[PDB]
Amino acid sequence: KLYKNIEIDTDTHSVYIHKILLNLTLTEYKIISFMIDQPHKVFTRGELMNHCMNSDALERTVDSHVSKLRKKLEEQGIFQMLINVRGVGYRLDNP
Amino acid sequence: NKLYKNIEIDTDTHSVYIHSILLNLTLTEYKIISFMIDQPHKVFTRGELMNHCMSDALERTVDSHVSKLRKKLEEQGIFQMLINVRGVGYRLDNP
Amino acid sequence: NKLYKNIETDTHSVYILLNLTLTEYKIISFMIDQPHKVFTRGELMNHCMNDSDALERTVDSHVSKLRKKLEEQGIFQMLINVRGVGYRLDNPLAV
Amino acid sequence: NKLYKNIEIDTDTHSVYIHENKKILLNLTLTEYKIISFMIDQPHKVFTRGELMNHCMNSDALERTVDSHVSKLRKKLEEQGIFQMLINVRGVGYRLDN
Amino acid sequence: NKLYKNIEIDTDTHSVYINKKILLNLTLTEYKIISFMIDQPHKVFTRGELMNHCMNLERTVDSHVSKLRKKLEEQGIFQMLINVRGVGYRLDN
Amino acid sequence: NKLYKNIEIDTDTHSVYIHSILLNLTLTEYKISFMIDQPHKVFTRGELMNHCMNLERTVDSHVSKLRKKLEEQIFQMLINVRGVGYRLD
DNA sequence: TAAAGTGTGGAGTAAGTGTGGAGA
DNA sequence: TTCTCCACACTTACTCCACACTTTA
DNA sequence: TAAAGTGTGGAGTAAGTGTGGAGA
DNA sequence: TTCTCCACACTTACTCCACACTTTA
Repeated sequence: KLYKNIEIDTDTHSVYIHKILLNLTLTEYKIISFMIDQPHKVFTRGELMNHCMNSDALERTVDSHVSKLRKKLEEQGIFQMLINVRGVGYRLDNP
Repeated sequence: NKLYKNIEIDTDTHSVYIHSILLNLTLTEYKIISFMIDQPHKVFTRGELMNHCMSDALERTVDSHVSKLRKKLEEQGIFQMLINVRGVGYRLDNP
Repeated sequence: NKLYKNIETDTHSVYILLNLTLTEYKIISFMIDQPHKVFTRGELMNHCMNDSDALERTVDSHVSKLRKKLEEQGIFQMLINVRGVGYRLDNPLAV
Repeated sequence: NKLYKNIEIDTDTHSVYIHENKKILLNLTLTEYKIISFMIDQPHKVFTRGELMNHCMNSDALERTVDSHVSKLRKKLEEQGIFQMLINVRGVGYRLDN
Repeated sequence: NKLYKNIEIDTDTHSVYINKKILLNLTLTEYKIISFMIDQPHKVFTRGELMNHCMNLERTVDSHVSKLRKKLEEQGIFQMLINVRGVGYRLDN
Repeated sequence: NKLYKNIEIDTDTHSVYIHSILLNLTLTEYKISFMIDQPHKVFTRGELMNHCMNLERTVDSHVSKLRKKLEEQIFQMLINVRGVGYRLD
């Protein structure tokens, strides 16, 4: 499963940058693997929470998981991914 | 589009299908199955199911909604779904 | 001309010709695009009414008045309410 | 995707495009997105300021503030060569193209 | 430190930068193209010149230029890498 | 690529391989790359801290967690030298 | 055996229907 | 006026809880 | 000419980011 | 512990309103 220099091997559970392997947490893996299906879609915090976490936690906690993932992407020279869409949620890539 | 192992949920029509047939689900029952199919293997607590799929009523009332859904699944030949995880809550499917 | 199961655009006619109000015409013409979709009251209000600031219950009354007109031409079980969500033009089959 | 006369709104991405023969993406604010997405349902309908406020702002603010949101949206439409949209209907409110 | 109209190429680091100051993820071929053409921005380079200078049938040349162009457009830089029909390409009019 | 007795480190990809498998190392854990230069040398906790970790038990814990990842596959590799530090051997 | 979960069944009440009527 | 909207009571059926049976450590 | 609408600009404030740290 | 979540301050940019100009009957 591939999108613009980000490869996810689902079996078993590795995410590569074009190949550098990332050290992702389980939550972080779920986020990137969920959003890469529809890269340009805006996912709400509620959707990311239900699909990638665990509560039942705060919506701000979603933001922090996305931040931590983003930092890991930037340290492999991938910037302008995980863009926030103010008041709605997040998007993997904008057209 | 939501699909998982012979259970299809069309979110636009509010329909849930079994492959082999449309189920007559209540709104609460629809929310439960649509919530849990996001993370099939995850154990959801009664508190999570209550806040997402139902008042701050009793936790036992969650059990009854899950039971009624389970029965409807079993009458379409689906038995190994909605497993209770003792003292925590419920899981859609074991890994 | 939009056709769906015994219910038949430039003329503003719905067919045997029905005497529909403008609101009523908009409702039936809006919902026939996606017959089996559940439309919320908010969607019907924004698309088919004046006073988007009106009550959601007023949507129900427009649908009722349309339904009555459909039933007097021998069309029953059509504008089905989906409790807590909204309305649907027709239920899907269990096939 | 909501379409009306050279204005496309993709609701999943939250994107609004202008179409000759390429799609230009607009940089709308959330309020601005709600306005255009609300009014495109009934293009020819006159929406009052009260309707736009309740549906697109989320405030108890002044009605003149609605005008400013519509203005800012209009300017963004005009810079993509779209002039005949967002017509004011004096004393009532606003309408998408006549 | 080659500069031209909002495009900076640092030749020592092999970095190209584009509202400060976004680094582009260019391939080696792509780097050579942009670094070659920025010397004479307005010059029309032939496909033969770009091939000999930047690429170590014709659709492949065009494809390298396309992929570079897309990377420029995602940083809000459009109407760069203009094709001159039957000859080749130009960085800017 | 840095090689030593069935442990390969590719420095360009930041990957560490076991011969027989890619390891899922943290950045701190990757910084195995320091000790493989002088496999038999005893590195102090102070040296490992300054070079790899951008009280004393915390250094030990990083080394332990690396060791466990080696053992899940390679045993007897990150030998502790009591009170002083660690050796790859 | 306690501890916890399942499942049928019914009372209350949430939610929707539709007649009627006031305002433009 | 008609049509749109709202009001008021009618009407429907789902949600919740009860009580007993069954399963699990 | 009144009346109403447009549009630039600025003050306050939502909303998002990311470091840091407590709990399992 | 690590990871998950939450808190706090930093930072960004959108909303709202003001004030004057412009447009319409």
